[PDB]
Amino acid sequence: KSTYRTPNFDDVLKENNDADKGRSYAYFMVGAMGLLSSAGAK
Amino acid sequence: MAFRKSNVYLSLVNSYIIDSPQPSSINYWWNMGSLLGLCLVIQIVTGIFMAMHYSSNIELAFSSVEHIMRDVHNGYILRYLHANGASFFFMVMFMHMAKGLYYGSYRSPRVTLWNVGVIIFILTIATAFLGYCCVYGQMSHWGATVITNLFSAIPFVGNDIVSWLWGGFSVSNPTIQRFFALHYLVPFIIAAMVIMHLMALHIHGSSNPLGITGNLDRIPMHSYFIFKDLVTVFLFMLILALFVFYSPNTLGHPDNYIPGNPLVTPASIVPEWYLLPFYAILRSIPDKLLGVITMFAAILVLLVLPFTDRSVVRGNTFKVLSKFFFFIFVFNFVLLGQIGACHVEVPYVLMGQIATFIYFAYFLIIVPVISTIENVLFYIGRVNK
Amino acid sequence: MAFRKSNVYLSLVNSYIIDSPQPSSINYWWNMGSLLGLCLVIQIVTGIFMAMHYSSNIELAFSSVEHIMRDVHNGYILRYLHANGASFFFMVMFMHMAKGLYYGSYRSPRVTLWNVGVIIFILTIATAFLGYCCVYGQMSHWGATVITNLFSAIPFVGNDIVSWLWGGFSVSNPTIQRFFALHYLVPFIIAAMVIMHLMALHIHGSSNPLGITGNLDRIPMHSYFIFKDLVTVFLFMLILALFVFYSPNTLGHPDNYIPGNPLVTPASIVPEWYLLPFYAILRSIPDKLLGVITMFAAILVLLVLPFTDRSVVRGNTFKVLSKFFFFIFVFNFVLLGQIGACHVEVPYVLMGQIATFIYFAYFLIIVPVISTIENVLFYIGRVNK
Amino acid sequence: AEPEHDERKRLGLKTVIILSSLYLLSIWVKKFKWAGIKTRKFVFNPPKPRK
Amino acid sequence: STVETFISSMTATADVLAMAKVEVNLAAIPLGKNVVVKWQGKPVFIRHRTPHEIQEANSVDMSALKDPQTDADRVKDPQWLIMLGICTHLGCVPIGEAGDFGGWFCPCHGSHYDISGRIRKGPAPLNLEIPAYEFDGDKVIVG
Amino acid sequence: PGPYPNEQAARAANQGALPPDLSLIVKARHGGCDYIFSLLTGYPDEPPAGV
Amino acid sequence: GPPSGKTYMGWWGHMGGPKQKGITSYAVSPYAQKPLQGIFHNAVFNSFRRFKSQFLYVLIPAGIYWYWWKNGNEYNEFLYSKAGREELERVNV
Amino acid sequence: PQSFTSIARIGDYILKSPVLSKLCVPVANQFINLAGYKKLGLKFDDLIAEENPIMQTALRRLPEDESYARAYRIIRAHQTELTHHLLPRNEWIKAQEDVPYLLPYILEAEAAAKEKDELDNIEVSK
Amino acid sequence: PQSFTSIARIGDYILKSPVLSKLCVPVANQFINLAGYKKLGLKFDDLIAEENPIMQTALRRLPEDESYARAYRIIRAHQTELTHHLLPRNEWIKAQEDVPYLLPYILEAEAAAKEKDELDNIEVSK
Ligand SMILES: CCCCCCCCCCCCCCCCCC(=O)O[C@@H](COC(=O)CCCCCCCCCCCCCCC)COP(=O)(O)OC[C@H](O)CO
Ligand code: HEM
Ligand code: HEM
Ligand code: HEM
Ligand code: HEM
Ligand code: HEM
Ligand SMILES: COc1c(O)c(C)c(C/C=C(\C)CC/C=C(\C)CC/C=C(/C)CC/C=C(\C)CC/C=C(\C)CCC=C(C)C)c(O)c1OC
Ligand SMILES: COc1c(O)c(C)c(C/C=C(\C)CC/C=C(\C)CC/C=C(\C)CC/C=C(\C)CC/C=C(/C)CCC=C(C)C)c(O)c1OC
Ligand code: FES
Repeated sequence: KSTYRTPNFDDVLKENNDADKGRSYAYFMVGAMGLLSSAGAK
Repeated sequence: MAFRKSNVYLSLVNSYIIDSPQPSSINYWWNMGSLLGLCLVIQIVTGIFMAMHYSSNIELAFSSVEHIMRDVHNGYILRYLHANGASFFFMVMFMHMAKGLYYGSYRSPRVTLWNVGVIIFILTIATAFLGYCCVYGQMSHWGATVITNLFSAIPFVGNDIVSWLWGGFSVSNPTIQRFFALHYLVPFIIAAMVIMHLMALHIHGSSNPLGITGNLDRIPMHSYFIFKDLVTVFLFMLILALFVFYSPNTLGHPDNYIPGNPLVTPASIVPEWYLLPFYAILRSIPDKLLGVITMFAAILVLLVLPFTDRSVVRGNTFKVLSKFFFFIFVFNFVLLGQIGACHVEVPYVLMGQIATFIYFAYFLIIVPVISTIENVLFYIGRVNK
Repeated sequence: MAFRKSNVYLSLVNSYIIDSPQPSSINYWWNMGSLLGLCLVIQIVTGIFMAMHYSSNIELAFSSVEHIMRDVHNGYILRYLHANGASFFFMVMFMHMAKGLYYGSYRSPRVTLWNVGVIIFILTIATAFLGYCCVYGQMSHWGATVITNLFSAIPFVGNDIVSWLWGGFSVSNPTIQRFFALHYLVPFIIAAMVIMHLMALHIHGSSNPLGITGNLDRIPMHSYFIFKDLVTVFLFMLILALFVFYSPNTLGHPDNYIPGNPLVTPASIVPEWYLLPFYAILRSIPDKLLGVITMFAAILVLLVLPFTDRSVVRGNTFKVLSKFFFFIFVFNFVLLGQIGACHVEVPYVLMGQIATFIYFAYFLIIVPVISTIENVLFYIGRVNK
Repeated sequence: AEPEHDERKRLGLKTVIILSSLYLLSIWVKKFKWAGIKTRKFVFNPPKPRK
Repeated sequence: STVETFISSMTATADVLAMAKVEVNLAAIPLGKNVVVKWQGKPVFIRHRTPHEIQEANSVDMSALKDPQTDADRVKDPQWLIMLGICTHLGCVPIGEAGDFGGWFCPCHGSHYDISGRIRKGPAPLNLEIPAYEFDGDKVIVG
Repeated sequence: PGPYPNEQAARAANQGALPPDLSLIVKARHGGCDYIFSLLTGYPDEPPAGV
Repeated sequence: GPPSGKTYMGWWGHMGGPKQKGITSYAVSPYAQKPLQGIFHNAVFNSFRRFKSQFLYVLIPAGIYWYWWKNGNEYNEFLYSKAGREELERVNV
Repeated sequence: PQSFTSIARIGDYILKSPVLSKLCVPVANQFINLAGYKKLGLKFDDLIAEENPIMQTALRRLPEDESYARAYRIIRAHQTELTHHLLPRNEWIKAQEDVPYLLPYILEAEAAAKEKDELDNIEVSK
Repeated sequence: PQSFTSIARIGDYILKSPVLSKLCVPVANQFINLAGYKKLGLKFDDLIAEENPIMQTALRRLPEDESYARAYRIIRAHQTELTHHLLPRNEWIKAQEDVPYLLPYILEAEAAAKEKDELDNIEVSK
């Protein structure tokens, strides 16, 4: 096998969307994390 | 040269925080050292607040501590944070030393770092005692007098040096005032020497749990290790909150809470939990000056620990006898602490002396010989021709 | 490579202290900065040694310095050296700023140095005013009240910040405790920013009296400029010792050696000599917040000087009349301070506005027109067609 | 001996709640942004024999 | 010279260099109770030794003690035990009326002292200090 | 306040030692809340035989 | 700026490690993954496997020193109980 | 930090007028030779600053002889100022010796920089 | 730090002694294959420290193939340990594949450096 034959990654891949689904979730959670950190610091 | 790295002030942060090539095999043991540094600076800042709201005169020292305890908003929290932070500081220092010793990080690349750390420990145990003196209870000044009598064991002079250090044959305002001032000052030397420690670290890099070269792969510390540090310090802060709020005065001993009265000592007098093994090493050897020098030898043996381990393979993960004896060593250390906690009678003295003997014999003898056996076994087993 | 440059601490010491390609036309003015740094260091050391035997209590503050004078060995030395060193630090600091201004040290490669220096100036305005407020003498309470009530004119917030500063709704134990705490702490901030200042300078290097490039001939710092620094600091130590030992009541004012009692006090209340330039200007424009905003203007004019003048030739040594106007300004500065020393009355009150107007006018309107005129005169003189 | 037990316990409950939330949050984010580095795979192809 | 001046400024001042004096009455001390009085920065033992305890104090074998010290040397009155509250062992005063010897029990240690205060076991190769005092009639001035 | 002026009237009337300040006795001894209860409850009216 | 001292590791581009060729990596964005795809399998199977692997070097010294401490405790308790007037005198000699 | 082109414009405006030139040229000469830099023996095209990029672009194009003479004069000035003295009345530079040599490089380089700055931010030309 | 020549001397002493070698070789190989580095796909030479200058000299003489294989093994070990996993019995180093490919260079370099430092500080005594 050469470099072009990419090894399988199906074990961790998810639904074939690759869109704002994960992005919005992650951004919203980090926004909440900033909320909690700011509240604690204040 | 972008703005982050072209500007010298931002370039200094860039080389340390924004971008620094740590290896990718780091366990959860190095963020423990970063946690050590951060809890150290937390102790410094709460000490600054205390010094802002503290008075050191004998007529008001206990008055000041009870006023900051009771008659000020968010006051008792400061004292509880001081106690728990000191306890966690020594616990994390012991964990840092154990990680350094087990993974073979005292070897040639960072010997200078090892001595810097050793002297940090040598003087921070001193500053911990000095802070313990500042309480001025029925046992704090008591242990302070104990340590002064210990230091009075210098040969060829006994009176002039102890009188100069202890401010005369009595205790008055200058003695406690200078003790508080020096407990305030020594942590600044801690900070400077820690700056030196980090400089040496950044110059020489970091080791790996595998005990092998780490230059093959590296990753920036920011955006990868900053959040690991954040999660480990969040765990530490949760634990500290549990021990500061629900059960604040548990790690400490219920003896400090007595007004200044060096008349009748309490029935139970023991050192703080981070000093019991050294009290044991003092108690074992039946001599005063020789006991002091053997305490200092036990403290400083880490200096002679390098260039004594002739194991060719760095670390202790792949060697079984060495790590077995290392676990024997750490359990001997905890046993020494536990036996120092209790009183001195038969048959505790015999096994305490045996424990000190196996401690020093471990360091000075067993690791060289078992490491030589490990190397010769490594050579013989592989070669079958 | 030699071991002196090999060891990291030794390499840093060599590259920052022992070896430094300083210019070959350095006069005593440049050694004045190192002299001031040494004065700052000795001031910190003597202050630390003073506070060790000091009590932070409100009623035991004046009593503390009294006890130092009358009971502790060589008590007078520490406080006299502290006060005279502070005054000399401020005078040499004015000298350093003037030397930087006259020789055109504010050009493009040193704008960061100018900014950090002016920030040090801003903080240094109050780091000793609050130290004087600490002593609680017969005008110290007045100075504390002035500084705590200058900020009350801010709209929609006039009571919350002054209440935070007061530690309550008036002047009590929290005020003096906070004053002592900050007067102790913020010199460490001075240390931080002066480390930054030296870092920037060592990155960019010093300048020349001529105003041309100094990258032609250089000599190492050690064994060449160490001797100049040594002779300058010897002269400074000689004069400082002579004043402190022979004329104690020369630099300081005999007003603070009286316990705080707003019952009987003379009308000869005037701040320390180094406040007068930034004190007479405050009494010119007759409003409350106007004084604060014009202090802001008088401390920002030192910042607006970069990219304000149009002198393509660095410095004032080789300009026909600009040095004359600089001398006009320095004498106006001295006269403004001296007239601020005098009380308000005709025509001194009338002199205040004109003195402030000239003080600001040199900064604002004089420099650009004089620089443009000088440049065009050079251009017409050099060429014939 | 301790005239702050009620206030101490209330503040401690709030603190343990907020730190538990922050700790779980940090767990998720660390497992998130380390996912791209904890799964990368290496393949070794021996080079051609010519220095 | 500068270092010496700074050190002398740091060292003990005038007021601490003055020693305090106190007098303790021996009439009210119970026979079976221990009285400890502070003198000039350190405590001082005042115990009414029983006649039986005097015999035990003066009948201690010298070979078992690293420092030879008899009962008559450390005190003038056999009945009254007047000793400074210091422990050259570490510095912490042994607990009274405890120990295997029937004397004192050093709390930081657990080592047992005799009724005469001499060292028995431990890293202390030196006996406890002996102060100086004078009699004045019905009282003793510890100083 | 207290009946004694500062401390003098205490040691004179106690027929022995001094009364420790109760403001901190809760933490002045090992155990804690139950320690004082046990100390004030468990003592019999008659000492053990032979003592 | 003079060059620093000779050290095996340096900055990006000059790690100092051996020159290598033939190594190929394969990363993929964390956005196109399940961040906790295998947390349970890890925390059960791998945790138990690591515990079993380390179960041959840790518990033995703890057990032997626990026995030593317990034996000392039993000796201490037995000495000061119905033996202190006849057995404790012949051990303090 | 002031542009050379504006100074050149003012000079061109003032010199060509007969009355202004005949009234202000000798006073300019006496100011410039009372300034002090001619006293030490330095050409006027060396006193200006050398840290802005315009100067760096300018004397990077300077011929070898001028650069060598500039270096010699600079080091001699440094040594003389360190010595606290003045050169003798034989090795100075006269009025004719102080010929402007660094002007055209400044003019060209600064014109190029100005057109760069005013052309990068050009508008749509409504 | 421990000279490899002494290790070779002790090894040859053991290997030709019948009874002691027969007693100590089975426990030796059992210790080797219980050490655990075999599972991680590590050869022994990849484990010994490579910091002090003599080891660097030994490394610099390795043929490129061995250095490439060593780099790959280090990288794979780092990646495998990062996930706390172990690849199944396919990458496991076989019993006889753990041959020292780096011993001869180490021995030669040890001998050369030792005799160099011995003859450098030498006396002319008979
Ligand atoms: C009865 C106790 C209840 C406690 C409830 C609060 C804590 C909940 C913790 C999360 C739910 C439990 C899930 C099952 C155990 C997970 C353990 C584990 O290993 O999972 C991850 C653990 O996640 C962490 O990062 C944990 C950091 C541990 C910090 C140091 C150890 C401290 C003790 C941890 C357990 C106790 C925590 C609470 C203590 C009060 C994976 O480790 P990693 O993210 O470092 O990845 C390594 C590798 O990929 C393995 O897959
Ligand atoms: C890492 C450094 C430090 C450690 C380990 C440490 C440790 C301690 C300890 C164990 C105590 C006893 C308090 C208790 O038992 O309740 C104490 C008290 C004290 N410390 Fe520190 N300390 C440190 C730094 C500081 C600093 C920087 C200050 C600055 C002023 C300071 C000021 C005090 C004060 C004022 C007290 C007495 C207040 C009290 O009793 O509540 N300490 N310290
Ligand atoms: C007490 C204050 C200390 C601080 C803030 C500190 C900080 C650090 C830091 C940041 C590191 C880099 C790895 C990590 O983050 O843990 C480190 C590593 C190290 N420290 Fe410390 N340290 C301290 C004390 C000590 C002491 C007392 C020793 C003495 C035994 C020591 C020995 C080491 C060693 C051997 C390493 C090597 C770890 C690696 O391989 O990178 N340190 N320390
Ligand atoms: C380097 C910056 C400092 C300056 C300019 C300064 C200035 C002064 C002045 C002027 C006085 C007496 C007020 C008067 O006579 O006019 C004073 C007093 C004093 N200073 Fe400072 N000081 C500085 C730093 C420090 C530091 C670092 C300490 C550290 C402990 C300190 C401690 C004291 C003490 C104890 C006094 C005695 C009177 C008082 O309580 O204010 N000073 N300082
Ligand atoms: C009072 C605290 C200060 C300290 C300790 C300090 C320290 C120093 C030092 C050590 C130097 C090196 C002198 C030389 O190059 O030989 C220096 C130079 C300089 N400082 Fe400061 N400085 C201070 C305040 C200031 C202030 C307020 C400014 C003005 C805003 C300033 C502006 C400069 C300049 C322009 C130079 C360069 C002088 C030259 O190259 O000709 N400094 N300073
Ligand atoms: C009214 C009920 C009383 C209560 C609740 C009480 C409570 C206590 C407590 C808690 C202690 C310390 C216990 C410990 O060691 O932790 C104590 C000791 C003491 N009490 Fe009381 N007490 C009471 C009555 C008295 C009375 C009437 C006297 C006599 C006037 C007295 C004199 C003393 C003395 C002298 C001590 C110290 C004993 C020692 O130092 O050996 N008490 N008491
Ligand atoms: C090995 O890889 C690394 C690594 O390379 C680095 C650099 C770090 C970073 C190192 C640290 C975070 C530890 C460094 C520790 C310090 C710098 C201690 C700081 C000490 C101080 C005393 C802080 C100084 C701050 C002050 C003096 C200001 C405090 C004063 C205040 C707030 C005054 C308050 C008063 C008022 C009125 C507001 C790591 O954590 C790390 O591991 C991942
Ligand atoms: C760039 O070229 C340079 C240049 O290289 C240098 C070095 C200087 C000189 C600069 C300085 C002298 C400033 C440096 C000053 C500091 C860095 C201050 C730092 C010092 C402290 C913060 C305090 C010092 C701390 C101690 C002395 C600790 C000891 C004190 C005590 C109280 C402990 C002793 C007590 C007992 C009981 C032993 C220049 O001026 C300069 O420009 C020409
Ligand atoms: S301190 Fe005296 S026996 Fe322990």
